[PDB]
Amino acid sequence: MRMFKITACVPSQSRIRTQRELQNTYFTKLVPYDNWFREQQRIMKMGGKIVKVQLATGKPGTNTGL
Amino acid sequence: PRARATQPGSLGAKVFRLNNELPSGKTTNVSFSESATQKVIEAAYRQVFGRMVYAGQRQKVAEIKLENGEITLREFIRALAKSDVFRNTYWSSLYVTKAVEYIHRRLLGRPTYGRQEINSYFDTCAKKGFYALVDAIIDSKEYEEAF
Amino acid sequence: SIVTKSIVNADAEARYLSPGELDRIKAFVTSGESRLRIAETLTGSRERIIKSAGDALFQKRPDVVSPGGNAYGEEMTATCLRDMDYYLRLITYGVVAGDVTPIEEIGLVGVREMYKSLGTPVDAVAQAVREMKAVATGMMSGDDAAEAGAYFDYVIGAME
Amino acid sequence: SIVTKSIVNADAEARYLSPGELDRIKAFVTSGESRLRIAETLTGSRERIIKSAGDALFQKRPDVVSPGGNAYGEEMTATCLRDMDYYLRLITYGVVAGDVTPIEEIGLVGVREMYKSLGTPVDAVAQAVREMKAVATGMMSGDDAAEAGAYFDYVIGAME
Amino acid sequence: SIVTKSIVNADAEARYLSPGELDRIKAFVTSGESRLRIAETLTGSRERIIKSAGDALFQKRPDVVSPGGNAYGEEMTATCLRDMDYYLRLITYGVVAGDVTPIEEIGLVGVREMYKSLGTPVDAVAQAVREMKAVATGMMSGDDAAEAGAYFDYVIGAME
Amino acid sequence: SIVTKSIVNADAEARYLSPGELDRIKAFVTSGESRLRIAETLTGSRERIIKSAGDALFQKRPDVVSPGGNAYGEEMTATCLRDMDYYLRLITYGVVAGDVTPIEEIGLVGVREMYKSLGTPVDAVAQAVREMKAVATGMMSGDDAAEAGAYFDYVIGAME
Amino acid sequence: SIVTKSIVNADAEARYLSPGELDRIKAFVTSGESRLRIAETLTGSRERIIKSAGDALFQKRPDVVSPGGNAYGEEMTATCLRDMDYYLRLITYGVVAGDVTPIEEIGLVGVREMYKSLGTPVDAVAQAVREMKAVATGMMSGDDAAEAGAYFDYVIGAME
Amino acid sequence: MQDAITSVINSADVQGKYLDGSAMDKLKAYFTTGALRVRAASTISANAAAIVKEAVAKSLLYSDVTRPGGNMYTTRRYAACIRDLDYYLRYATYAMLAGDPSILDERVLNGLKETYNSLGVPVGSTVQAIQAMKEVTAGLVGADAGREMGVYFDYICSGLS
Amino acid sequence: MQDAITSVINSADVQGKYLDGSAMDKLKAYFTTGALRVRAASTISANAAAIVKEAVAKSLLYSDVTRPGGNMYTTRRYAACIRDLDYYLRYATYAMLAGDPSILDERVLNGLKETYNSLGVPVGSTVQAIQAMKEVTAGLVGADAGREMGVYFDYICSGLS
Amino acid sequence: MQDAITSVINSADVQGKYLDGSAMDKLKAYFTTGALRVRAASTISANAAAIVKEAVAKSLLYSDVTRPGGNMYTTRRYAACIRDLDYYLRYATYAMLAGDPSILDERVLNGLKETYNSLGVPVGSTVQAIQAMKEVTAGLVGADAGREMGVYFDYICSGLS
Amino acid sequence: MQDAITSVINSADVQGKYLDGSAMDKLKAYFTTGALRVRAASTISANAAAIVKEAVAKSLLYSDVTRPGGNMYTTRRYAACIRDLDYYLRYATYAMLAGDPSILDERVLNGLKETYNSLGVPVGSTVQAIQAMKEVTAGLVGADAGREMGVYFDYICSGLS
Ligand SMILES: CCC1=C(C)/C(=C/C2=NC(=C\c3[nH]c(/C=C4\NC(=O)[C@H](C)[C@H]4CC)c(C)c3CCC(=O)O)/C(CCC(=O)O)=C2C)NC1=O
Ligand SMILES: CCC1=C(C)/C(=C/C2=NC(=C\c3[nH]c(/C=C4\NC(=O)[C@H](C)[C@H]4CC)c(C)c3CCC(=O)O)/C(CCC(=O)O)=C2C)NC1=O
Ligand SMILES: CCC1=C(C)/C(=C/C2=NC(=C\c3[nH]c(/C=C4\NC(=O)[C@H](C)[C@H]4CC)c(C)c3CCC(=O)O)/C(CCC(=O)O)=C2C)NC1=O
Ligand SMILES: CCC1=C(C)/C(=C/C2=NC(=C\c3[nH]c(/C=C4\NC(=O)[C@H](C)[C@H]4CC)c(C)c3CCC(=O)O)/C(CCC(=O)O)=C2C)NC1=O
Ligand SMILES: CCC1=C(C)/C(=C/C2=NC(=C\c3[nH]c(/C=C4\NC(=O)[C@H](C)[C@H]4CC)c(C)c3CCC(=O)O)/C(CCC(=O)O)=C2C)NC1=O
Ligand SMILES: CCC1=C(C)/C(=C/C2=NC(=C\c3[nH]c(/C=C4\NC(=O)[C@H](C)[C@H]4CC)c(C)c3CCC(=O)O)/C(CCC(=O)O)=C2C)NC1=O
Ligand SMILES: CCC1=C(C)/C(=C/C2=NC(=C\c3[nH]c(/C=C4\NC(=O)[C@H](C)[C@H]4CC)c(C)c3CCC(=O)O)/C(CCC(=O)O)=C2C)NC1=O
Ligand SMILES: CCC1=C(C)/C(=C/C2=NC(=C\c3[nH]c(/C=C4\NC(=O)[C@H](C)[C@H]4CC)c(C)c3CCC(=O)O)/C(CCC(=O)O)=C2C)NC1=O
Ligand SMILES: CCC1=C(C)/C(=C/C2=NC(=C\c3[nH]c(/C=C4\NC(=O)[C@H](C)[C@H]4CC)c(C)c3CCC(=O)O)/C(CCC(=O)O)=C2C)NC1=O
Repeated sequence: MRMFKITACVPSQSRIRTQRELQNTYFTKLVPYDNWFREQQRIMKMGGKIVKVQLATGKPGTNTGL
Repeated sequence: PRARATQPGSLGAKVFRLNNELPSGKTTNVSFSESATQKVIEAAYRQVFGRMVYAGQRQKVAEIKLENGEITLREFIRALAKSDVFRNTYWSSLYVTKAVEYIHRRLLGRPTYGRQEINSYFDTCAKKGFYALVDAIIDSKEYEEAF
Repeated sequence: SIVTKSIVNADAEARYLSPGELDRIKAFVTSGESRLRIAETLTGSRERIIKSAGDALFQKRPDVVSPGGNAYGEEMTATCLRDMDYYLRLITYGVVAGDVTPIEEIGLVGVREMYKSLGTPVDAVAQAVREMKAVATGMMSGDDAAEAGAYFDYVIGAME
Repeated sequence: SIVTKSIVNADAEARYLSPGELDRIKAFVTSGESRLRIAETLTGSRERIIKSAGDALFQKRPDVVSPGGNAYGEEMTATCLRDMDYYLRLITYGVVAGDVTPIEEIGLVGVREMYKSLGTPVDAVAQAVREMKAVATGMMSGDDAAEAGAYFDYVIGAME
Repeated sequence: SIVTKSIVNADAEARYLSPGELDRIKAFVTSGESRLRIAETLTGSRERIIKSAGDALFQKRPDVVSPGGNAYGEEMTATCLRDMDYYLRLITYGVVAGDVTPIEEIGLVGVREMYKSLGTPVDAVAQAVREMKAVATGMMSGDDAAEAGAYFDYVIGAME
Repeated sequence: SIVTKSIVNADAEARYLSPGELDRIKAFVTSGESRLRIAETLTGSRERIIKSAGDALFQKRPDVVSPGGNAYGEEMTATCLRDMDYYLRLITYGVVAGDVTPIEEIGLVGVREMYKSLGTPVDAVAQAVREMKAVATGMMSGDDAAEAGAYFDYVIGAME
Repeated sequence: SIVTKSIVNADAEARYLSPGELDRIKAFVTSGESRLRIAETLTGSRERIIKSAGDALFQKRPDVVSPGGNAYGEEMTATCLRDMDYYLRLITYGVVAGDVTPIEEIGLVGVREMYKSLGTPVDAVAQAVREMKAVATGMMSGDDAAEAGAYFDYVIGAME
Repeated sequence: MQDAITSVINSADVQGKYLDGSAMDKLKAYFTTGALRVRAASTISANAAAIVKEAVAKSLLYSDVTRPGGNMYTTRRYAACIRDLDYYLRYATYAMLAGDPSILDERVLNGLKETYNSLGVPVGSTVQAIQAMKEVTAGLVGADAGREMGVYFDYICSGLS
Repeated sequence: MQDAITSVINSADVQGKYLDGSAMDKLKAYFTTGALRVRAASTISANAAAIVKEAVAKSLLYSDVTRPGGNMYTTRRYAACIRDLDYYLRYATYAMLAGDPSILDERVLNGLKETYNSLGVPVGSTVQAIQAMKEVTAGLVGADAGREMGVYFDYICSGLS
Repeated sequence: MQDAITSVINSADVQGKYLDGSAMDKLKAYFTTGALRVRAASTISANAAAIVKEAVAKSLLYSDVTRPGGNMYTTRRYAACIRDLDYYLRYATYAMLAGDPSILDERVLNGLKETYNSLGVPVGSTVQAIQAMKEVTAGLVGADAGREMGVYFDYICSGLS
Repeated sequence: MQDAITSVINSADVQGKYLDGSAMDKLKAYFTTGALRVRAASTISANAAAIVKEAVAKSLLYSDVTRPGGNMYTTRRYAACIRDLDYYLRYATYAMLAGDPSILDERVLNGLKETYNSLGVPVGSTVQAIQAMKEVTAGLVGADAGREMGVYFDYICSGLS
């Protein structure tokens, strides 16, 4: 499946809310490989630096079987 | 358009947030955290499908991945909408344009605005299919700004 | 309790506690003696309640005590009465909590799934808690019987 | 069926039928004769299947026919054998169609909700389909019994 | 293979494998010898197939071998035959897999984008795999030619 | 055009036109005379532009006119020069409108899908617009060649 | 600046920059000298502007300099003039940026929340930036006064 | 959405009866034609773009509809036309495989007339395009497979008209 | 999320016993504190904005943070600072009402450390601001409830540091 | 996600060669096992609920876990336990059908260790329950397929421990 | 995301002063570069696909990467490679227009290193491809703007290595 485990953090920039919102601004989750480019572009559009990306499952260098 | 994210109070529907992040190792028996997470999963099941799905049909793998905290609520709703029961209910019974419109009303909370918007989503349905339709609706900037 | 539920409500709505629910916590604080009396009388007569309710359940629904049924044999009937003991215990916990949430956390989440696994008919368990409700409200005074019957009613509602 | 499932699975993917799916449809098209033979075997001897399976079920689970159970009385036992007849008919449909989408899409989706609203133990229904499977696979040749027992297996698996 | 695809289908539908697709895996298991024979004959005569198909493609479409075209020169024509070698290799992999999915993973995802980068006309590649299909089905027996032509047909369908 | 784009961009934002957008519209309104002069330059000499650009294209890319290419034969070469005439007409429209929304909104959206359905190499079409740009910017003064080459540049950029 | 805003607009719309906003960036590039002159004259006479505007504000609204008001005392009036210094500094930054976005990032997000914390009346600050606007546009030539008054007008609009 | 098997089962179930000999004969007819359906579906999946472009080259090219003023004029309209014809060929292949046109009026012919009438799409020109697509694919797969393709192509043209 | 009541029920539940007399002793301790907990909570809810403004005026105002060069310089960072302080005070009031700091460990101090390291927020200034807010609320609502707020503010500081 | 076939194709693909005779030998080994793999998979799919209930009745029922004080006490934890066991059995059946434990390393044992440490789940009781389930399915479906299920259950236990 | 203008405004803002003459000097430097920056950006936007195809034809094509055994073997990996190169060129054009490499450090080199380690992408081949693309765009758009693209491509390589 090649599931990525990302530990990214999302910034504030504007529209200060009085909700708690710890879970948006700092988080560690896992996303699939095929939409990992799209999700990384979401974190880039937000403007928050990503800390660590790991591959939770699957192997590099596999041409078949994913 | 700055106030897409502002929720209506007492004049529209209630908005469910997953803000508590269900966090526990060595959890208390009378922990209030799992019960509110069950409330949010309940809410996602009846906003995506409309109703509470029948007992053999609900996805326990995505519920388990949400309650363990590896996937977000957006990816959980994506895994609910890309399921077989959703596509056999709403996408396989209907016309393709009516399916685009009803899936847009389910996942974005509003009907479509015009023709470009429908010529762009049904093109994603054209070259790639229903899975990329759900992927393109969940991708859209109105989804990220609204929810 | 009512305080944890008011706190998670004020947390999700991201505000302080309203004076309405402050008055609710204060009224709960003053009604602590009445709920202590109800839970006291229930913890007193738990064996008599369980014996009369189990015999009333077996008189009403004999399928569970029949051969081929679930609760067949000495140990199976004893485990049936043990499950009724657990449910009356959670009833007392929710009675003293002022809320149904410890009954939810301990014994209401997956009872349909686990009783699908064991083979227990869940409607028979709903009848058992119905008989426990009828007997316990027969023991109490009518106002306190209404309070305990609210929690018993919630348990049989979450059953069936 | 097989053709519906292949068409839908290629249909979501916005592609035509892959050649492997096409030889799947071709192999099902060739095996349709043996499927129709199993269907005639199941159809022609439905009386003995329902009768012997009801006999072995009530021998195995006597509490549901004892007073207190669901299928107690003349008309209740007749409705019980009617429900078993319904499930044998869906077994025949699933045998012909080559897949379990007739069985699931007719009589297995809300089976838990329906039999909970009727007050029926679903494990005893699984035992009814188990005895139907025993009588039916006692009635055929080896590969025919395996191919029919696949769908009987799906029904008992979808019960629990 | 067919087993990975049936497993990801049973995974997304969150159930066990149906006896229909268990019978599909069993039929695939028994037809392993026929697909081994097809892939054996294709791996035997790959050079003759490639030479006749490349000369038939250059006879049909001379734009690629013309000056200014893509495959102009010794090394460019050799790389054209190398790409036909890769596609016949993936054809043999999909023939022995029973499914078109290794052909999809290795050589069908971004062929339009990469041939948009190199300047290769993709319809010429579709004509090349068409000539390889015609020659390989001319070599095989008609039933095995139908099986290999299913995978060849899938490749030219995903091309154009 | 410029006015359409400014109106729409203020229209989504639920605001009026900002003064910077207003002097943008004012500067485009003043430069419309030079835009109309470039349009008359491109319109009056379309025969020599299409002829010389087709000559230089078929000199540069001879495989598309060789047997095997798309534009082989009398009527196919006439249709090729007609497609070049279409693109020069859209260039004139984009020169007058001050923006590329005529060019994009008429003849650049599904250009890849159309020329893939016709079997046409799109790089050779980009070379056709390149030779049209060479002949057209060889026909004007410096700033006029830059302003027309902006739209020619957009067409070749939207090809690849 | 205008370039960051055009870039985030082309990013959210996932396309390249339109030639309209390329012409917008080019016109901004050519008008750099005029905005340099405006910011030069504002950075020249900042003390005179602040002194006349602060005395005009204290003449207009005496509640802030009264006892019990916010800006009472030497240090409080000096901090009031310091806040006017920060706002004129951000005015010069936005004047040289061609956009109001650095004024937004540095001093417009939470001014209502922080001035609710300090106790500063925000409408008095809007009057202060109004007097700074009137004095600075009294100093400038009328076209450059219109440009600087656009940014001053934006600041008092985001205030009240 | 139902094939010949599911429609036979639905008729026998709405009756409440078991599968009698006429249903067995209908299913035997489908199980004899299914291999031909499979091979024709593979042959049609081979040449999707070729059948579509030959249908446009027969009917719609060099007519008024590709000229200015026509509804197939622009590149957007040309791409959407190729997209619509690919839809018609794909769903005709699906209805050929199922042996029942229920998918066609469930998922093609549902709101297609009102969509084409709201857009201004000519229905006669697209009916001629589908007829030329039918003629090309019947030249491709043979006589009887072309006939069992053309029955669903005629179903699409009848529901469109 | 647990009260004093829910933690008592939870502890009696893990070992598996019923309610003993010592549990009733803890419950009556919670109630006799809880009446004044309610009145202190109403007083804090009435005066939260003045409490926060006195806390920042005590410690953070004339330092380098509210000055340039600090993490509290811009109005964005000032508004985020006031919001952080309001959230500390609100969650301290919730922990005071529940009689258990499990909410502070559950919702406040969950990932607050690492985002405070990653954004570069000074921990020491925040701790000083919270302690200033602590004796501001102690002088406001009284002595015993001042101690109540004191151990929960100290719980927030210990989870922060 | 790889079969025996996909792992053979993958190994022949990394080094870059075509199919050799030893690959065909592994493929025929997979097929001659795969027929009985299918029949054992149908038998396990038929009797999964009885297998899981016999596994928990063998090992977990009259211990401290299903008793109070254990991690299997409440009905929430019991339902989660039965669901965990059902998932172990289902993924073992998938690994038995594919002939490769890559699915168990891919989907089961990916992050199961750390959540089992973090929730406080006992590893030893789970391993005992899986081994009890192993000889339950061995006595059900037979000897050779019992060994097949045995190495995949042992793969799950080795990834767990 | 900052320009030369926004970085000048930011630097004058951290220390707290107004615009000085040296800031105006940097601003006029940015403008007199920015006119030719615009023309070079239009030239790069016109010819991006040819630039990328010449870059891969220069360095990556007849090596082991585009061959089997490399990370550029399959069409999936080739399409990902061309997309990675297109993104490097596009972000280099953005950094050339802004006059500041903060966008490359912000959006490109944020987590690109660790995913390039984790997927096994060769850093050296990517650096060679970017440098080949650098002198391809230098020979295309000219000398001074070639140097402009050169320091931003070198910024991408230094963040990559
Ligand atoms: C319910 C529990 C909870 C807390 C507490 C919480 C805090 C929190 N504080 C933040 C920022 C912040 N917090 C501070 C804090 C301070 N100012 C200082 O310099 C002092 C040291 C301290 C004032 C007392 C500052 C300055 C920022 C913004 C820094 C930046 O991102 O620009 C952010 C990043 C998003 C934002 O801009 O607000 C979060 C999520 N989130 C939560 O869910
Ligand atoms: C506090 C929440 C809670 C619940 C609900 C609970 C139920 C529970 N019921 C059990 C057994 C049982 N429960 C029953 C009960 C019934 N079957 C009948 O015939 C009667 C109608 C019905 C009684 C109302 C029977 C017969 C068994 C034994 C089942 C068996 O051994 O197969 C067991 C197995 C033995 C053990 O580990 O103590 C548990 C855990 N445990 C809990 O901690
Ligand atoms: C084709 C799919 C399908 C099913 C399964 C179905 C079941 C079904 N079973 C019913 C009753 C019933 N079914 C049973 C059956 C059983 N009770 C037992 O103890 C035995 C274990 C078991 C049968 C062996 C009984 C006793 C009733 C009567 C319930 C009552 O009278 O309250 C009824 C209500 C009366 C009626 O209209 O028939 C329905 C609709 N209907 C359907 O359309
Ligand atoms: C298994 C999946 C797979 C595919 C499809 C593949 C294609 C592929 N085709 C290539 C070249 C090429 N392929 C062609 C082929 C053609 N142009 C023509 O004129 C002919 C019509 C057409 C032949 C059918 C040509 C001419 C080149 C060289 C292009 C160049 O050097 O510019 C190269 C560059 C050399 C190398 O690194 O080996 C690759 C990687 N590689 C793969 O691993
Ligand atoms: C205004 C926007 C617009 C465009 C671009 C357009 C193109 C267009 N080009 C066509 C054909 C064509 N266009 C070409 C052109 C070329 N082939 C080459 O080799 C050269 C590289 C290139 C021209 C220099 C050729 C050869 C055909 C005939 C294709 C065929 O007959 O199969 C056709 C089909 C026949 C027709 O109705 O004209 C259309 C609709 N239509 C439009 O409305
Ligand atoms: C660039 C964005 C920006 C703004 C807006 C800003 C405001 C700001 N205003 C302050 C004080 C103040 N500002 C005022 C201003 C006013 N009260 C009045 O009476 C007048 C009507 C009004 C003047 C327009 C006063 C009186 C204080 C001192 C408040 C106190 O000490 O309690 C302080 C505290 C001292 C310091 O750390 O410098 C800050 C940070 N700082 C910034 O960095
Ligand atoms: C899957 C079932 C289904 C179908 C069939 C369908 C058709 C459909 N065809 C459309 C347009 C179109 N369809 C055509 C097709 C034609 N016009 C002609 O002149 C030719 C005769 C004919 C082609 C053979 C054209 C040219 C347009 C574009 C109209 C325009 O852009 O103004 C549109 C307008 C929106 C858009 O292009 O993307 C829809 C919704 N939608 C569906 O959901
Ligand atoms: C497909 C692979 C896969 C697995 C296996 C998986 C397991 C998994 N097991 C969990 C819990 C659990 N698993 C157990 C397990 C057990 N009961 C015991 O005490 C024994 C040691 C063992 C019974 C055999 C228990 C008790 C919990 C719940 C503990 C709690 O959170 O309250 C949870 C937390 C969410 C939940 O409550 O279910 C996950 C995600 N998730 C996956 O995606
Ligand atoms: C906007 C900044 C940005 C960048 C650059 C970015 C890159 C990026 N490159 C990726 C893969 C890749 N990048 C390459 C790169 C190369 N091919 C080679 O071998 C060479 C060394 C190099 C070609 C120049 C390859 C081969 C992969 C796919 C490897 C795989 O996952 O199979 C992936 C994983 C998802 C995917 O398959 O695309 C990301 C997210 N994401 C971003 O958000």
